[PDB]
Amino acid sequence: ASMLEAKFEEASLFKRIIDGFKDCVQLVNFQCKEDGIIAQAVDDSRVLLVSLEIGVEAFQEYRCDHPVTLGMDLTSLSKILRCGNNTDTLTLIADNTPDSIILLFEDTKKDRIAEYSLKLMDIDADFLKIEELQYDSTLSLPSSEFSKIVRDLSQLSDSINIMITKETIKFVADGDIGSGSVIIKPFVDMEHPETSIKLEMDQPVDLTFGAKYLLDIIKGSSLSDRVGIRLSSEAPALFQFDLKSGFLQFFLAPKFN
Amino acid sequence: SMLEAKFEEASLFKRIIDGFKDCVQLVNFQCKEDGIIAQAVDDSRVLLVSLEIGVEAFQEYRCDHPVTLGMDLTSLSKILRCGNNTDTLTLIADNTPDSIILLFEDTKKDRIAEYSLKLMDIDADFLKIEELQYDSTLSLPSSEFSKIVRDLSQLSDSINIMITKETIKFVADGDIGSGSVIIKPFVDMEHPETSIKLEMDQPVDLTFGAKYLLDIIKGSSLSDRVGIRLSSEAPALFQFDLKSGFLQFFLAPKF
Amino acid sequence: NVVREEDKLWTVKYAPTNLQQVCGNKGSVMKLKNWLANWENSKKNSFKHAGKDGSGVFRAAMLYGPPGIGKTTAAHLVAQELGYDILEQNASDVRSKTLLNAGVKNALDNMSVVGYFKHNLNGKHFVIIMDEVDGMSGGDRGGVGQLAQFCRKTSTPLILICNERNLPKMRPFDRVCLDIQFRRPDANSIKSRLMTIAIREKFKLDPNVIDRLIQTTRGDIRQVINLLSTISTTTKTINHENINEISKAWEKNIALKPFDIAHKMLDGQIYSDIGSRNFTLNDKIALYFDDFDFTPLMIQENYLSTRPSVLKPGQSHLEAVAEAANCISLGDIVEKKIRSSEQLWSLLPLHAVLSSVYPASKVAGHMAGRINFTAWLGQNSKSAKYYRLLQEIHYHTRLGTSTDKIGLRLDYLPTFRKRLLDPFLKQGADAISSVIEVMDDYYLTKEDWDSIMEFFVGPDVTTAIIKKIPATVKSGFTRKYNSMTHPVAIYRT
Amino acid sequence: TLSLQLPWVEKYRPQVLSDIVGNKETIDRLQQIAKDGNMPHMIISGMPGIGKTTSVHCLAHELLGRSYADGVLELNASDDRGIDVVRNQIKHFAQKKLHLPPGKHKIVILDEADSMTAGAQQALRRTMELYSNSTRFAFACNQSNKIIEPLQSRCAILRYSKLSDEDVLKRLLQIIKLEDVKYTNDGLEAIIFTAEGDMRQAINNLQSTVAGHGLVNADNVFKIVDSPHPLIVKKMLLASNLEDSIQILRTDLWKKGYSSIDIVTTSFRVTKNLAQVKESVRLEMIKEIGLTHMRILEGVGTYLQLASMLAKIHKLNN
DNA sequence: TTAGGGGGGGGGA
DNA sequence: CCCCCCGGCCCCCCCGGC
DNA sequence: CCCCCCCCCCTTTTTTCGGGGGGGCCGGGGGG
Ligand SMILES: Nc1ncnc2c1ncn2[C@@H]1O[C@H](COP(=O)(O)OP(=O)(O)OP(O)(O)=S)[C@@H](O)[C@H]1O
Ligand SMILES: Nc1ncnc2c1ncn2[C@@H]1O[C@H](COP(=O)(O)OP(=O)(O)OP(O)(O)=S)[C@@H](O)[C@H]1O
Ligand SMILES: [Mg+2]
Ligand SMILES: [Mg+2]
Repeated sequence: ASMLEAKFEEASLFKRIIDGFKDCVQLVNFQCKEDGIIAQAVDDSRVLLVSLEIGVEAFQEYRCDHPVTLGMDLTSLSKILRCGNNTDTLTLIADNTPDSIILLFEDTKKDRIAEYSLKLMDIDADFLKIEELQYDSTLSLPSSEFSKIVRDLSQLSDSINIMITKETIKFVADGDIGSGSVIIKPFVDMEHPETSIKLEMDQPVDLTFGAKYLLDIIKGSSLSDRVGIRLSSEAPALFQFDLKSGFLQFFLAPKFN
Repeated sequence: SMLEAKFEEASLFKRIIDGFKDCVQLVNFQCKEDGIIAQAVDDSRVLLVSLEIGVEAFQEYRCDHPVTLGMDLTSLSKILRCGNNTDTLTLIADNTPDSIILLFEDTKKDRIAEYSLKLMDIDADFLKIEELQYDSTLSLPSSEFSKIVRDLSQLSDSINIMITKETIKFVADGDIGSGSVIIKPFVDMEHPETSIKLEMDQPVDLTFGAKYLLDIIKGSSLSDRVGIRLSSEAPALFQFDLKSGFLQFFLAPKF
Repeated sequence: NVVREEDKLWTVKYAPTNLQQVCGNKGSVMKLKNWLANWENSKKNSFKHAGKDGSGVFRAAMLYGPPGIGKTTAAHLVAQELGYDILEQNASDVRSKTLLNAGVKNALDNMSVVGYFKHNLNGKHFVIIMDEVDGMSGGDRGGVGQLAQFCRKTSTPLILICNERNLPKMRPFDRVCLDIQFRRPDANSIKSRLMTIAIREKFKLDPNVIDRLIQTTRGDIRQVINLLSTISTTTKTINHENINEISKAWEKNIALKPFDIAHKMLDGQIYSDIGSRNFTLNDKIALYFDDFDFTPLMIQENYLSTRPSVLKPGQSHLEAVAEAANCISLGDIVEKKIRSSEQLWSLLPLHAVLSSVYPASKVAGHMAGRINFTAWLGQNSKSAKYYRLLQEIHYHTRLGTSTDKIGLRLDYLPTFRKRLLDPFLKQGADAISSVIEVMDDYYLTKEDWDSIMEFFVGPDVTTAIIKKIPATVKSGFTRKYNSMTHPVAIYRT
Repeated sequence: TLSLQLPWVEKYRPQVLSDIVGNKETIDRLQQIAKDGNMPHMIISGMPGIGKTTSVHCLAHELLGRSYADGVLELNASDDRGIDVVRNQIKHFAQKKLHLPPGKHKIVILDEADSMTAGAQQALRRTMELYSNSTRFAFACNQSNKIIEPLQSRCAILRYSKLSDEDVLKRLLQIIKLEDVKYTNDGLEAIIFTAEGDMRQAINNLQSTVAGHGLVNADNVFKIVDSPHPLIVKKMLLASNLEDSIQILRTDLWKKGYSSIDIVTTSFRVTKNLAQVKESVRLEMIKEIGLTHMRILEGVGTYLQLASMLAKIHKLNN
């Protein structure tokens, strides 16, 4: 119990982060290094790539001797994380060549300690190299509005088309029962800066995506108040939810023309 | 676009669907100048659903020529599930009914969402309903009737309603046991809505099927008071009142 | 950490690495590779311009063959060689209708994120390999029909692998995929690999006993390697001195198929004294239980197509046939007893004797022709269809006739033939009015007319008679019938 | 008394491979595997009470040592073994990271695998292949034919035969010496004869005889273990005169309380395996026995029906 | 002893 | 007031000797 | 090269009660 010690002052943050992407990926490999914890995973369909970053500033304390790799099944981790109150301190403890990790929930007012052991999994996967690309589309919007639009459009069709051009965003869904179109425009308010929909178009964009994957992505709305969507011509769309010290990124592969 | 019916709050329309989206599936909305009228029959041919809404309920009903906007309630529910309950619904229908336009508009964010639904043909044979002098006519809060029906539908599949001098009795007898509820006419002033009223001409004793009553009580979302008219030799009527229309269920007593 | 090769199964340590190491079924591998290599070109042609091989009219391929022959390995290797991303599903995953519609359905026309982030011109597309499709359970909710529809609407290559192609559940896949067959590898194609494995594993195997081992596993290479690994633990030498015991111990016990069961059951050799002492009555009864639903039907179908070799002295073939038929009738009575409300399944063994074993023992010999599949099933389906039609016609004509369906078929229909079809042959097109009047008098429809005219049998067959009628007469009949208001007998409400 | 003496089948259950009698070659191969390791996927088949589960457990213990608690996942017919269990619990166990000695692997024991559904067996196919580098599967069954061919192709085959009377005598004598049981040679012979190659039955009968009579002789042994009724039925069917067969039926079967359905079923089973009689005669006897069985199943389970069946059988042989 | 007929693939005058 | 979770009828397919 | 021989593999699908398994909505409850 010396190699890796990471303390979340509040156990709710880690639970929410795991909840953000537990419905798309099942087995996830977390790499913990002296700089923080990163994670990369791919869903069964191999079209959605989930990336997670958590820096040392999100931890009350964080000590890692040398880098450690932990394979975890998110279902068991989520089940374990439900056993601790959202206000207790959560310590993740790991050792050398660990076969299991220790999750210690500690409450200050009471003299109660809840120690759980989670067995680790052997996962064989490659860490895809995500190189920065100059997306010719960037729209930052409130997470609630994006979730509402995605949920509304997913009811009608199985695919949703996002269209970006000068001062207009169009979400279109077409299905057997009918069709549904939603038009948003850039808007800024100094009195309520948290609802300011923003757009930055270098070239018009038009991309179709699966409703299921967008529905899974919007589940991260809890983590952050705003979502940033960066779109391209023939490259995966990036849906980013920003955290205090890290981020949660979803790279979604668009449907072929 | 001859048909243009505006709803101040779309929720109302949704509630209208919630009233009869379980007993019947495909209905025809015969929209005329006076308003909208629909008539559906369940697969067992024992329960009828008759809905009418007038221009007074509709915000800006401006239909010009007769139109039959046949639609499936399943998809209409999905389209109505989108948009805040406080937004306005500008239903718009064109010359030839091929698809319907459910337009949701919000004034706080000055944004408009346009949804469309495909229309299907239905071989409807709308039958005009005659008016008969029913033996008894009672009216009670919808919550009380729903509670009584739900309580007595567990001890038996048949519920007997007995209307007699200043008394209404709901009885259900099964193998586990029996259950009786006796309600007497009463009136309140501080809460006028919480009152039971009865008009009594001849003694009435009719047995209904619990599963029909369970479907009927779902209309409580529309009106807070339900009125039932019962006759010895005619189907019983259960009516829920809207702002400018009605929703009635016709049932056939069993034996 | 890493896994030392000493701790890996021989089937994994000695698995093929390239398509040239696959033993046997070279033609199948080449066909699959050609079909996958020209998939894009066929897509540009809308999969309508069938090529020299004829594989241009298929958006998916279905590989089938016995277990352990190299189907999955071949599929994966061909997918990797051409440079495609592979999305694999198997029986360990849920592939129901809803799950399939929410999963691979989207991947059918979606770009691969792994392909994009790992970049060939085909690495961004998916090669969906659905393995163990035969293991899927269900007719509608199982998703087999949904997978068949996906095969029709797939926008990317899709490969299906199964072990039992000829099953009812695989009916939807009849003519939607390119059918590729992998057959049991021959001994020569695998002899070199077995020798290499043996010299690598440091044990002595005589090349002459190889064929016996390959026959023991019925062509299963994986089973052969497993046998080698197991035996080499203690017995370091595989030779003729111990081949018999090894073969007997590791002899696969695979249930025969209806045709094989019928062939073996109707062989006189097993019914002789030596054959009976070798293939015992218990073995014969067990052979019936390999498929108890089809064995009696096969026996009843093929017990009249033999040259017997077990005839008793003074007994002719016809007498043995009659005894077999009598026992088959008794077995049918027992079968009726078994599948009743009582559910007397404990009588199943007796049925085996009464339906297959005893009747076969009376006519056992050499097949006098080809083993045919039972025709009772198709005839029963035809009878059911005709009975349904007769019921519809009887209840259409119920209000006018005083009889039952059997009486209608046997008495009324021949007379109706002389007032519905015969007049057209004598008065030409002038009999339409009278025929329509007669049809209306009995509330008969045009489909009822057609169904009536198909019931007659033997000398009264009408197909040629109706066909010889001038096309103008039939067209006028249809026009007149469709241009009038006819009465209705049953008002469905 | 509210106390129970531990059965000798459990008190003397073998704990090492060297203590198992019978199937010498297979047990030697199991010991060799336990020594070298690299245990392959295996299916052990045989008749009940011959030492299949004992062998599997002994091999797993000898291979895993102190890691047995974490490296073994045992499931049998008394536990839920549906498709969901295979896809969630077995998969999780196979994917679990466990550091084991150099040449050892995790073990999944599936006792009585013949009772599993086809769906679970189909699901296990890819789980076995994808995780063979860390986990190995050992099935134990009575009817190997109930295991789907794809699974059999991925596993070695170990068929267990009946234990010889010598092995049963050896084990019984060892237990007797370890229990100070007073016995006579005829008593042990009777115990072996009634056991019919089943070690569990032999041990249970010996313990019951010791606890009920003390001295293990032929008389006391036969007072605990009744004469096998299949042999009495065989004697009845092989009798020369009809009177002898009827006497056997009346005195040894009917008056002892044996039901008519049991008698007819045993007669059918015995006739099916009467190699001394010609196959055609056995077929006629089976037809008559089937007619009698059908009559009995309809409600007429009278002694007269069995007498008529015997008379018809005798008439067939005349 | 090989049910008849079609498909695969190694050998070769 | 509304969303997520997870136990409880309903439904449909497959065996059935030893 | 066509020809020869041998070997392997395909022909094809109905149903009376009871129990067990597996998937799918539904609705009650808790929770925010
Ligand atoms: N043609 C072959 N050549 C060489 N090795 C083979 C061949 N076929 C099978 N094997 C061996 O058997 C192992 C399993 O092969 P698979 O292709 O997975 O079996 P399969 O043909 O798919 O049959 P099923 O349906 O999976 S039981 C391989 O890893 C090889 O070691
Ligand atoms: N070969 C053997 N050597 C010694 N004791 C044995 C042997 N076989 C069985 N026994 C004894 O019989 C008991 C039961 O044997 P098991 O092997 O557990 O049963 P089994 O062979 O699995 O029968 P089934 O097929 O599971 S019903 C053991 O606990 C031993 O006491
Ligand atoms: Mg395979
Ligand atoms: Mg056991």
